[PDB]
Amino acid sequence: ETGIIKRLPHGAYVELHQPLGPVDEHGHPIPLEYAGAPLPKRMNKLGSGGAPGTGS
Amino acid sequence: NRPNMVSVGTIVWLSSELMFFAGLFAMYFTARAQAGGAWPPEPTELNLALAVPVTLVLIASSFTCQMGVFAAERGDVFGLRRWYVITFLMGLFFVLGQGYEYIHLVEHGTTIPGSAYGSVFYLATGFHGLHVIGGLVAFVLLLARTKMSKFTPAQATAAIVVSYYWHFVDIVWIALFATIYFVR
Amino acid sequence: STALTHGLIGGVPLVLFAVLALIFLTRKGPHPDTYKMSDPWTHAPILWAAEEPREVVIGGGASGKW
Amino acid sequence: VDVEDVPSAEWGWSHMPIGVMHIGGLLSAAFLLVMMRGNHVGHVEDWFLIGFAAVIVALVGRNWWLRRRGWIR
Amino acid sequence: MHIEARLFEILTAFFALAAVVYAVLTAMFATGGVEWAGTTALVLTTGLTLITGTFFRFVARRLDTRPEDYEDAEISDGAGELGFFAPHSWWPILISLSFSTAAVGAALWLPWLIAAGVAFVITSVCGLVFEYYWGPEKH
Amino acid sequence: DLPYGSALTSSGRISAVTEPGELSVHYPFPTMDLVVLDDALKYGSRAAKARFAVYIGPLGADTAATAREILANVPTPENAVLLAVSPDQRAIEVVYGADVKGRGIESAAPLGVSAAAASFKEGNLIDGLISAVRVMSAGVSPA
Amino acid sequence: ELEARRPFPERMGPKGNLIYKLITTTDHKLIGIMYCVVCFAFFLVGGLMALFMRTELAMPGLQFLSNEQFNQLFTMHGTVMLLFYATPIVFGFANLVLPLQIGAPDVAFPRLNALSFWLFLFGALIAIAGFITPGGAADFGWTAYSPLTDAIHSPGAGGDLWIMGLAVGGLGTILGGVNMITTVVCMRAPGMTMFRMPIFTWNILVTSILVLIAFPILTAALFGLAADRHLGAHIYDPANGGVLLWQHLFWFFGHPEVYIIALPFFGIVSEIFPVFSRKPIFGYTTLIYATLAIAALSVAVWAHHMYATGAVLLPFFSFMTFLIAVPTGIKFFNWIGTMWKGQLTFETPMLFSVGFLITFLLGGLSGVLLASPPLDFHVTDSYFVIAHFHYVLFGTIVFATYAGIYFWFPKMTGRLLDERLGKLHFWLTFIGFHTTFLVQHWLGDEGMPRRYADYLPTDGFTTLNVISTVGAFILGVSMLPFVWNVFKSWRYGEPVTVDDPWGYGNSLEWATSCPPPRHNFTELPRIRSERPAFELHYPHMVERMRAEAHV
Ligand code: HEA
Ligand code: HEA
Ligand SMILES: CCCCCCCCCCCCCC(=O)O[C@H](COC(=O)CCCCCCCCCCC)COP(=O)(O)O
Ligand SMILES: CCCCCCCCCCCCC
Ligand SMILES: CCCCCCCCCCCCC
Ligand SMILES: [Ca+2]
Ligand SMILES: [Cu+2]
Ligand SMILES: [Mg+2]
Repeated sequence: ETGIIKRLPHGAYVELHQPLGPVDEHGHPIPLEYAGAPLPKRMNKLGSGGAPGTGS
Repeated sequence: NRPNMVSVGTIVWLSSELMFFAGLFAMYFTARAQAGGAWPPEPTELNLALAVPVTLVLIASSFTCQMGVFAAERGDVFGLRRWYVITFLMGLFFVLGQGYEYIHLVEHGTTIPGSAYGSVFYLATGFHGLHVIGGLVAFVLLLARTKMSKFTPAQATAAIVVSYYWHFVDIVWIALFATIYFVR
Repeated sequence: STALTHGLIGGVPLVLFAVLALIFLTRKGPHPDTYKMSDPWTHAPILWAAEEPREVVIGGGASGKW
Repeated sequence: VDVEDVPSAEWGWSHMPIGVMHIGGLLSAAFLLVMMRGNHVGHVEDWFLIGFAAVIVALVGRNWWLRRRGWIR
Repeated sequence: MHIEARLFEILTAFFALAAVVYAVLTAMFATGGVEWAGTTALVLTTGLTLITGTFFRFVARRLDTRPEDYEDAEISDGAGELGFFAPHSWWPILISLSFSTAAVGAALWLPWLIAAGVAFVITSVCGLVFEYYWGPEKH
Repeated sequence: DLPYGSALTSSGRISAVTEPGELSVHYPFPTMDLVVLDDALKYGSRAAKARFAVYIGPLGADTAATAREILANVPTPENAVLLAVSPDQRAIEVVYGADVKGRGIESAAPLGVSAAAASFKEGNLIDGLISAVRVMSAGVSPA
Repeated sequence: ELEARRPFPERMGPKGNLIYKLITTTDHKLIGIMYCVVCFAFFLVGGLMALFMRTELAMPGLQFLSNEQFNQLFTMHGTVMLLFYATPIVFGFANLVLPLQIGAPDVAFPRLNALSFWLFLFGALIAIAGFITPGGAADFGWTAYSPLTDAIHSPGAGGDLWIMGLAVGGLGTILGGVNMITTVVCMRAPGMTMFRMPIFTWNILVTSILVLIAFPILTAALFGLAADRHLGAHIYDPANGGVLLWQHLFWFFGHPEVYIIALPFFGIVSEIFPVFSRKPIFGYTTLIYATLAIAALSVAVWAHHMYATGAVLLPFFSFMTFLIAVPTGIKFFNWIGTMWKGQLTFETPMLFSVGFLITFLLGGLSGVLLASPPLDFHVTDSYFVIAHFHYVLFGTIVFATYAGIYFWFPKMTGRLLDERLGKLHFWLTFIGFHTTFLVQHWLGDEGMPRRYADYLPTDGFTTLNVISTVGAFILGVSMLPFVWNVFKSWRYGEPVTVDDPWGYGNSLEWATSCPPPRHNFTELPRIRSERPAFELHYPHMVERMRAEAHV
């Protein structure tokens, strides 16, 4: 869950999701199988925040 | 095209924070009306040779804080950091200056249990000093966030709302400084 | 007195609770009456299916009559 | 247990027998009741022991009755 | 958003009138002169509505009519991303626990517990502020 | 064609209303009996990994060809087992998809027919459905 | 057209469906539910305190309580009801429907919203934790008059925990008020103008403004009291003028605080009356002006609680206090006008709202009696005062609270509470409340002061005290049917498959499923008035409402 809320033209409120794997033709991600490893829950931990800028 | 939600939330809270200082102001005025003619009474001797330079430093910190806002609105994270570091240093100097005033006032017999004037003076100025310390913490926390991710508009919003609190703190001190050191 | 005071405090709320419960809890609720076999099935057709497992060639079936 | 109740049922110990928790709860309440035997002269603590033991017994009985009738599994 | 500050300006005028009237009415034919506690509260109560109203007045005249400020806007006019809203966070309960620890220390006057509470609050507040800004681990 | 107080929304959903003090479901069965059947359906399907369905209404004149059409409405009909009951027709039609073939439904489906019929003679509709679902689900393997 | 359904909806979620959500949720719907359960637990806790006092006051002489314990009881009983039940449940109803009412997907600050709940839960626990200390909890009354609260006169740690517990909870209330102002200003749906919002949304926004004025000054006063008790300061020293200094600040907080828990419940019945009358709210525009006038007037009438001190300007506060009765009277005429020439069915949400009108009026009529200093000179600090704020709080924070609970339970749960059990609960509550509080008008007038642990057999107060004790225990047993209804109807209640279980809802929450999805809306309708859901469900009535709107 990226935390970004979007209003559809007909008034629907949906939250943008970041898939961790392949997606469908409709856009919904393919469900993944648990592998005993921790799963990301924050977009900033996936590198969405970028870097401030090289320098002092 | 829309109002800044964080700015509205900060301004709304800043207005409520003023009522907290209203209670402290009421205590000072209530004790002043019961002074009987001596306000401040002996042996309290306020000196403006230190309060005035300390007050001027806090006022000058607002200008450099505003300069950081201009850099933040310009997208220059490095300009924002330079001005906010300078603002933090002068804000720290204000705390040290107030504490140095506190030490000499205590040595001369002006303390919280010592007199009614000491109670209102230290509560009013001390709680403001706590607000200054909280503002210095906000500067450090915001500047630490500047090294974590790229300079985004939401990050620039956080810089602006922090300056709102700093401007509120500076304006409150001017009311406190004029009411205590001039309207005796 | 003292026995009357404790009797009213402990007795009236329980008596009032029983009287008011008999008035209201004995009434018929909005729930429909259980269907009876002797009566015709006048209700709309009902299709019930389980949600598990979470998400047309037939493989066979059977007949029956009671 | 099924994966519908405990998603990681096949990854570790995920089931504890209900008899262990039921008998443990009954022994839990019994130990609270036997602690009224002592040198203490007050009875405020005794009523606290009685209340906690009664609550534990009521919870155990409710769980057992609901599992017996089949409302919970 | 012209209605929102008109609400605060209306409150501002009444609070200013009450603060002025109370101060004058307590200055005359009232024992002890001006009653400072109520006068100070009323004067700065006007300040609360004045700051919020003035800010809303400046924001309103900058931006044009919003879809929720239109008298005949369509639902499709609001299409687009609204903003960032946190999906989940256990930091808020830690902040309250940190603040409650300091309050208990202040209630019983335990300076060590107060110091621990203040340190806990700072760490808890830092976690909330940095929660959605921490980068990936670097190894 | 929509009922009173019902509207078609911009997303295609139907926004319906009910009069105050009235019910939106109103099945002619006790609430607790419905819970038992739902538990039998939910846990019976879980134990066999096949969606169990129950139908109560008419079945045309040749019940067997109506059940067949009805099973197309069940989600994942290929892995579904439907029990159709027609009080007015006094019959019991049971249909299952191709994915259930060879998993033991052939032995269990007549047993579910017999279990439902026995309780129906006593005037118990919900009890008959519960009994039929339980025996059929116990005889179907998750294979 | 055969659509598969379950025979019954799922009773409860699987194992682990709630515990991690409770400590990590940012959803206002779950948080609002979390505010109702905890506030209803505190209401039960505080009610037990009143039962202990009321049992003790049944007979002359101290049968089982001491003077100290009784003094601790009404202090904590009042603190729990006013600050731990009434004030938070204002934000309890706010998180339930206000984002739905304005067509918003979430509150402005979801994490700050969650912080308020925990600040409020741990702050309340700190103050209540005084009862486990050997000395006991606070015993100086919820007013905490000075210098009775000074360390000389209140040296125990129970008072200190009371001060610090209030400060923590007050911070959460301030943050909640900040959240609600921002949410109304910035999260409105397209086409939802300021003068199209529901009255409940208007009441909450105006109430949140009152919070920002009242609660910070209370926090400032409490910190000054803490300085006196721990640092030996002279803030509230009588020689320094601190007797009236504490009273002025505390009542500048307190009287705006009782409309923080009045106006939102005025909005709740304002939502319920149009639905069950099949008519639009009467004087929608004027009700907003009445609410604004009530909020503005409540800030400058604080000293009518200090008539007997002989240190306040009587004509100023007496006149402005009389002015408040005018907008409050306007609200009655709008509520009656809404019910006038309608089609009333009197369901449980409507039945509780009607009880509010009957109960609130008598307490209100006692208010104008108290607003005159000459009459207050005899009835202040007596049980007549106790009768005023009990008739006038009970109507708002109990009758309207129960009306809102019954009204919005299908919306937030998808299940309907039993009406037969609800009618029993309402009548038990009504009869018990009136029985226990009607005779207290006579007791205060006869000469029985408030906050007395004991009286004498020759005082002539025994008969009326016994009658009040009988009624109070009816209020205690009135609690069981509602708790049973909530416990049973939350898993086995009648399923709700429609958007509006009450048929004629007007606000936007009735235009979505029961319960609403995570983001509250899968679509939004065209907003053209203050009844968007009624227009959506009854398009043919759109022409009629515009034509018949004016008499
Ligand atoms: C604000 C809301 C509110 C509510 C709802 C109430 C509720 C009640 N109060 Fe009030 N009260 C105040 C607000 C309120 N109170 C305030 C502000 C004061 C000021 C005190 C002061 O001076 O400081 C006050 C003080 C006060 C007095 C004055 C006492 C004195 O001065 O000596 C009295 C007199 O009887 C009273 C009685 C009652 C009774 C009988 C109820 C009935 O509601 C109680 C019945 C309700 C119950 C909930 C019973 C509980 C039943 C159970 C079955 C509980 C079981 C629970 C467990 C076992 C965990 N309270
Ligand atoms: C829900 C909370 C609540 C509300 C809404 C009110 C509303 C009012 N209250 Fe107050 N009050 C309290 C809570 C509340 N109060 C509490 C808790 C205390 C004591 C605190 C303590 O000591 O612990 C208190 C005490 C208190 C005092 C001090 C008593 C004393 O201690 O001596 C006074 C005196 O002025 C007062 C007056 C009023 C008036 C005039 C209103 C008005 O708002 C009511 C007006 C309503 C009507 C008048 C009915 C509608 C009008 C009409 C239909 C038109 C009729 C017109 C006329 C009759 C002219 N109340
Ligand atoms: C207290 C130090 C004051 C120093 C004077 C100058 C003021 C500006 C300092 C800027 C620091 C930048 C650090 C940074 O970017 O690190 C960032 C991380 O910092 C932190 O997480 C903690 C920062 C310190 C927390 C402060 C808590 C207590 C505050 C006390 C206030 C008195 C960089 O993270 P990164 O690994 O690069 O993503
Ligand atoms: C539901 C109305 C209850 C009314 C209770 C008041 C009764 C007063 C009786 C007084 C008797 C004096 C001897
Ligand atoms: C607005 C004032 C209401 C007064 C109600 C009085 C109740 C009747 C008590 C009768 C006692 C007779 C001894
Ligand atoms: Ca007695
Ligand atoms: Cu008042
Ligand atoms: Mg008095």
